[PDB]
Amino acid sequence: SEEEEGQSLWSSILSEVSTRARSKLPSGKNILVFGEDGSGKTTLMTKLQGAEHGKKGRGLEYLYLSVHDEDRDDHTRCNVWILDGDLYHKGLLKFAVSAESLPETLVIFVADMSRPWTVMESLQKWASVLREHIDKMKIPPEKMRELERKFVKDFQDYMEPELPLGDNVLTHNLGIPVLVVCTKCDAVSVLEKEHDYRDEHLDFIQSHLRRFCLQYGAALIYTSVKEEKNLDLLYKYIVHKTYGFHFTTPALVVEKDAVFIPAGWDNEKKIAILHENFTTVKPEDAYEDFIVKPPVRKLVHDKELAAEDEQVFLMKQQSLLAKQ
Amino acid sequence: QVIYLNPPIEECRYKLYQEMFAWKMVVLSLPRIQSQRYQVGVHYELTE
Repeated sequence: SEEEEGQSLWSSILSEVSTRARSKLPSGKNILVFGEDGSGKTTLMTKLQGAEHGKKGRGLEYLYLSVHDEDRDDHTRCNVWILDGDLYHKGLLKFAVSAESLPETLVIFVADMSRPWTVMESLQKWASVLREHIDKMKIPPEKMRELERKFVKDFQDYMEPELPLGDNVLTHNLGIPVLVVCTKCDAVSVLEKEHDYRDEHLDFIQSHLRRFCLQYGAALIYTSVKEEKNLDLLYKYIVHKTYGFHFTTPALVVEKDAVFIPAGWDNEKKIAILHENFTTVKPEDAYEDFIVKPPVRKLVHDKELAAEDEQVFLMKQQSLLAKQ
Repeated sequence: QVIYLNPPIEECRYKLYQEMFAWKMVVLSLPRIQSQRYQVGVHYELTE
């Protein structure tokens, strides 16, 4: 008690004198990545760390996004995790997430063009899972609204790096650091050639992705594995969001390989500017209208080899002999 | 006068998670039975 107050005074003096080594990094930095299974996100995260490991352990991992705080020559990490289709492992966030981690929330997302329409659907599913996790917290909603106000201010503060809100400005209110990416765009030319991913269709896909991101209040970066597009830019954006670094390069929409529109650098009209580009299809063309579900590989169907059973053929031939 | 870790505690946690994952892979690594390997006709690849 008295010794508790004494060691507390010791700790208070320690916190006061901690200014010598203060501002080292965002304390409790831990990240996450949303999605369903088949993301192939192991390589994405490895390139994100710049490392390489094919250790695709199912469920998730405490992926150590080593945060080399080189601006102050400090260092940290970020306990990252990826999301799969393991609904049996839906309780991973129960192991993973926490109330402090709720303040320390850091989420990521990426892309894969194979089921890119379903990748939007899978993003919706992962978002639903995340919202379920958020609800499972059952935490002080006053703090929830406070962080919502802070995030709304940041979106208002999300100016062009040289006002009123939209109808659905983060309708899926993230209220947390959430990343997205239009990553893994290696077979884009193959998609246009074979899957009929038209240039108008691909632009509409990008625009609808932006629209859905804004509906969740999100931003994404185009990339591909061989491209390694915006990887340093992604790290800089991550540091700017969580670690509070200064994002340097201006966001662009010209770069097909590395389209990374900054959050708040565009608005509903900027998407509406792209929304007019839907020439051949209607401006509200469904992703399902443009989706592909090819039934490849000719799945078995080996005739179900069977005949009349023992008593079955017994009665069959018995009736046959009755006829005979 | 500024103490550190060998390695960082996050590094240790990652190593422990890797060890647990390796233990799990000790079971999971057993391939699914190649019953379709008897079947022929397509030079496809078996899934995970």
